[PDB]
Amino acid sequence: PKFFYIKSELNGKVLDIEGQNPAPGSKIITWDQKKGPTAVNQLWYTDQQGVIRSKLNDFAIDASHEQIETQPFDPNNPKRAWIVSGNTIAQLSDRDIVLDIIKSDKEAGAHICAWKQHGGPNQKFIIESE
Ligand SMILES: CC(=O)N[C@@H]1[C@@H](O)[C@@H](O)[C@@H](CO)O[C@H]1O
Ligand SMILES: CC(=O)N[C@@H]1[C@@H](O)[C@@H](O)[C@@H](CO)O[C@H]1O
Repeated sequence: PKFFYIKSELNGKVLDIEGQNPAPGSKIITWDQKKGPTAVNQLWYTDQQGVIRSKLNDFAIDASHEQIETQPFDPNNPKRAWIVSGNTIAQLSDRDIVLDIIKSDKEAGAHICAWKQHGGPNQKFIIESE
């Protein structure tokens, strides 16, 4: 489909599958934006259900643990269905739960959690076409 970056309003860094790792359970972190073929682990698309998937391996965003990680999409696991909702990345079944850069950590490599929406910039994202 059409690919995009999910770019933090906090620091302009983008969501990134850490180390371009194709394995389940790879952490999704913030990282400086890359362009070209190597950017595949920073590129995302929405499936037929509007659910976000990685260009790398078609994995979903998973929020089953304290930090977010990649997992194969399963439509029966509510914590693997994340959608674009304005400038937030929201849980399909609960739009008030959103992706959140933990403790507003501005450094590269920062981890992301699911948290209730509170309007802080650490929960705000710009969708940028590839
Ligand atoms: C091309 C590539 O692999 N780059 C990744 C980078 O995107 C980021 O995930 C970083 C985290 O330390 O690891 C690097 O290996
Ligand atoms: C208002 C605010 O930014 N609160 C943050 C929250 O968004 C989340 O990142 C959490 C991680 O434990 O840390 C809190 O300090």
